Amino acid sequence: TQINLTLVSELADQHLMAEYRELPRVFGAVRKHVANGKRVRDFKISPTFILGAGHVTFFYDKLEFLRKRQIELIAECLKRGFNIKDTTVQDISDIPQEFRGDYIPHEASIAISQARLDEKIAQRPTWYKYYGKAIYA
Repeated sequence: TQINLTLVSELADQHLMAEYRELPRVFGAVRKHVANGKRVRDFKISPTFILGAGHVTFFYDKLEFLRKRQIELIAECLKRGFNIKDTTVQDISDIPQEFRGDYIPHEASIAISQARLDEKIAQRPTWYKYYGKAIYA
């Protein structure tokens, strides 16, 4: 799965939908972890936002930043007139306070995230739309 740091409102319709669908899976992985007896202390959580290998684990003690972003991904899907059937944030008050930390990206973290979206696009842009328009060349 992938988590972005960019303004959801600038997300290509396809990126908006995928994130929407994927972000929440982070909540379920942590529920699973906590049911096997794992705590934040048991994970290699990078000090800095990354893309490769420990990308998702990076958000394991940042579920509160994820929750607020979920809220934003739903609002942007309705705003565009997408028919999404899940319009409510996930209740994660059941997860121990330790994993529900916030987060605030540095413009340099964000830039990392923008370039990955940006190069996905340019791969084959006829495949991406913004509010169902092909503005990507």
